[PDB]
Amino acid sequence: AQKPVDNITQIIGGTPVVKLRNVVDDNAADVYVKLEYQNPGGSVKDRIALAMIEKAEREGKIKPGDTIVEPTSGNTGIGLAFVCAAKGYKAVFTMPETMSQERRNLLKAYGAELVLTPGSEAMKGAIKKAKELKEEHGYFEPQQFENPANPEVHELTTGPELLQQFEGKTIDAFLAGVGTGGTLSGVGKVLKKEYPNIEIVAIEPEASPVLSGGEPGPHKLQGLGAGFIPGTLNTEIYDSIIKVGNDTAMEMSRRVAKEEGILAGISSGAAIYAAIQKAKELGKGKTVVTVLPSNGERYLSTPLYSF
Amino acid sequence: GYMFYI
Repeated sequence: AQKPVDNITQIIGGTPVVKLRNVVDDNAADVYVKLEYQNPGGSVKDRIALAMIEKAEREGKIKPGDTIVEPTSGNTGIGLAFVCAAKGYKAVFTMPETMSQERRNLLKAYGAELVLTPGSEAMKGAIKKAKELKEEHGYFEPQQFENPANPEVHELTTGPELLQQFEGKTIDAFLAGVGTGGTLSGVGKVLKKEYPNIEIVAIEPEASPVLSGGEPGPHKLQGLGAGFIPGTLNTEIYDSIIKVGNDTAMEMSRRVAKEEGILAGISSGAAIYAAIQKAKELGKGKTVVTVLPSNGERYLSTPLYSF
Repeated sequence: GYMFYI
């Protein structure tokens, strides 16, 4: 147990890894999953929320009491709301008015202010409004898809944690779903330096396969599929791409909750499905690692766990 | 109209 800390943000990181036992068999490589939902705010985005705020503070771009703005309907909004409450900043989020009352409660519980944009305009409307508010009011905009502090934090924290966790082993493949691409890029850089023969694999939705050269399209893999190539994604880091369908990912998440006791979001199901595909190709005795970005409890009102 | 949750 960690010694007492003065601020909840000091427990971000240091997340555990579990070996899968039942959804993959002994004829395939071993598959390990890093539980990023064990971060105190509930997802991998705790890491980047903290890093972007702390970098802007260290650079004098913001100081406690300042207001930040970000367009987000996902875990980055929760992460920034959480970190802003913990560090004494004011958070404003733009998002389409389709957001549920429970999610509004969650962000407002941390004291965030919401600016709702037209539902039919989806993310484009929220992004435009955030830029307008930044220019009108001077709010700081973290810019999760361009801010180098995002992949950098994974290079400094997530990746070196994996090196410590896998001392005495070599990792043969690391796979991660791409939202901003910061996890894949920062972890991938660290792991490729330590294990130069590793394969790095990007995961994206089959229904929106932009990294594969396809066009954006509607998809249900929460956390993935931004519809463009983020600046925070190093497109040279990955050796291959695995596309995952909406139904395949949901079926995997359900199996993993029931058969491993690991209750994770649909993007975690996509990651595990892809890791199992890779494990079958590499065979017994090899080591495959992936990241589970968020917990299934955050998605009980989606089809994911509706039986 | 494109939506993502990031």
